[PDB]
Parts: sequence; structure tokens; C-alpha cells
Amino acid sequence: AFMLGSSVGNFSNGVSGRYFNHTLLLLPDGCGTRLWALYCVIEPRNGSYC
Amino acid sequence: TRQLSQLEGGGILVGVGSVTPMTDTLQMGFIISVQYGTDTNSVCPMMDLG
Repeated sequence: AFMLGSSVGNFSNGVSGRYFNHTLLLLPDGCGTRLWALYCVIEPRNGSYC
Repeated sequence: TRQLSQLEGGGILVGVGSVTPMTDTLQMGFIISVQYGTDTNSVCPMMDLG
């Protein structure tokens, strides 16, 4: 599973690995029977442990 | 100015970009480019050859 994007930076607490724009997501799905290609903006949810 | 999470520097622009007033008619730029042999040459003009 991959996460490709142009710009990268720290999260709120400080852990690396956040992409700040449209991000390409290559997520295999369907118990290895389907590949998702998403070009979306990913917003960190404020919920617990998110 | 940005310098947000660059991890390599500051990142400024005085993007004055002279905002020259819009002309009476809209004017546009076009950069065309074609490729051969990288696929089937499938981008073809409209015809009724038969």
C-alpha cells in the first residue's frame, strides 16, 4: 500500500509522514482482488488515536 | 513567505506578477505536443474512409 504526494511535513504532535495536498493512494482491496487509485486531499481526523 | 515545515530553508516569492488589466477579449496560450510509437497511433482525425 502506497501514499505518493508532492509536499510532505510533520503532523501536529511531530511525527513525520503527512502529505499536505492532493495525494495519490494505491490501496489494494477486496482481499487482494481490487486496486484503488485515489487522487484526493487527506484531512487528518481529530478523533482519538487518529 | 512560507518556511512552514520546509526542512531545507525559507521559501519566499515577491510574486508581483504584474497583474496587467484584462484585455477586451480573452487571450490564451497553447503548448501542443504529439507522440509517435509509444502506443497504437490511436489519436486520429475524424473521417468516413470506410
